[PDB]
Amino acid sequence: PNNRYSFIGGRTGQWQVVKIRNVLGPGLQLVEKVNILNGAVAEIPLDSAWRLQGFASNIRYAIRTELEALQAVVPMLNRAEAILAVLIPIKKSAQWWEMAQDERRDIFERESHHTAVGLEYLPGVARRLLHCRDLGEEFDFLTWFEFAPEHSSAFNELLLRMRASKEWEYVEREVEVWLKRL
Amino acid sequence: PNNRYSFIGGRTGQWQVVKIRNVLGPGLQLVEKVNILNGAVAEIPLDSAWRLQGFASNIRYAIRTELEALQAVVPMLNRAEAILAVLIPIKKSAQWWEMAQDERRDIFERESHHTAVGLEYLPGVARRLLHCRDLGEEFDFLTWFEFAPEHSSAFNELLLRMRASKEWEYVEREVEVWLKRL
Ligand code: HEM
Ligand code: HEM
Repeated sequence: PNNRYSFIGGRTGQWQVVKIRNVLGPGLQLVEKVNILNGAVAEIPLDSAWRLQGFASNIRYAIRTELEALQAVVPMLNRAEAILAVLIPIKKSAQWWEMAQDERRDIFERESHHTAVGLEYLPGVARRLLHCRDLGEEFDFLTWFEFAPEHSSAFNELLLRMRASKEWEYVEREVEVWLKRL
Repeated sequence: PNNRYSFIGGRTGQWQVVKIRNVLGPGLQLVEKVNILNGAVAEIPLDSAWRLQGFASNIRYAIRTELEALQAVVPMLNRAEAILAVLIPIKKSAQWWEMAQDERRDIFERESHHTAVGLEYLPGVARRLLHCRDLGEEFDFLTWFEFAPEHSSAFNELLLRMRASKEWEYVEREVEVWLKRL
């Protein structure tokens, strides 16, 4: 299997763009669809507005008991019912990346309860975390969420709780690409 | 700045290959020299035998007090006297990468005291850690050490201690490329 994923905003793809919300910092040009490829894409179709990419990686913060709680409720991607998705690219500040591992873990979970909060929205919400700072990309992470319409309200609630977190004080660019499965 | 480094084994470079010691698992072909480039190289050069690459990244394990101690004593790269170097590509097992963050930190420092042991030798040894599992490379890490002859015996003692640690029970491929500055 290949750990690289590419998200190309343009006129083709498996996902229709519903809405792009430019939450913080420079946004992303509106496009019609998102095409998702499991691999690297050196050059995009010239009818494409942007390309984002990241890799699936190892665990950086979650501890064993947290992983065991997640595994108990985590849903799979590509559920038939999960016709809504959101792609949320995120960039954190240089101050964050300069911090040591204990400092970042303390903000992520002991102060912000990132995993404990997210667990409350499983199994409704399926997700994929990709990393891209080490690729030299403009964002540091591509986060992906998908779910049935019955969980839209809960997901909006989750977003409000996260954006109010200490961890968010270090986010410096964020965009939401709302999607509907074709 | 560019976070990517390539190490090309072949007939050109800043470092002469003294010997290659294929410590564990498949080795690396003997070559005359190692060429180090602060950038990606798309393909292995025609007459070169291999191309290793990795990126400099954020801290994964060290805590603030450890980083303070390290940053206070580590020497700069390219000291006049640091005419010896060793490039040690390392691969860890799938069992390692499936462990959680607390499980890996506990092996890396609580059990093995990797940083505390390294610190004993670090005043005279300049180091660079690079990551490459996430690039799809055959190794997980490229580690780089350079020092004066005066520190050769001490560096071998460090290697003796590290290969006996709990951490290295998870190393599954390792090569030593011993070098001398041209
Ligand atoms: C839906 C429930 C969620 C759960 C269960 C959850 C869980 C997790 C876990 C366990 C990690 C740590 C992975 C590791 O240790 O490497 C993580 C990372 C991350 N999550 Fe969430 N998450 C959820 C929702 C969200 C949302 C809604 C966002 C964005 C608004 C988000 C953004 C991120 C980011 C940016 C990271 C990377 C943090 C870093 O490495 O600095 N998560 N998530
Ligand atoms: C010379 C003194 C040394 C010091 C001060 C030292 C220090 C460190 C530190 C602080 C890290 C963790 C960086 C982080 O938190 O991400 C690290 C990682 C690593 N070091 Fe060393 N080290 C030394 C020698 C060595 C040697 C001789 C080897 C190889 C034989 C080695 C192989 C590694 C590897 C493979 C990693 C990555 C571990 C992982 O992420 O699983 N180190 N080192």
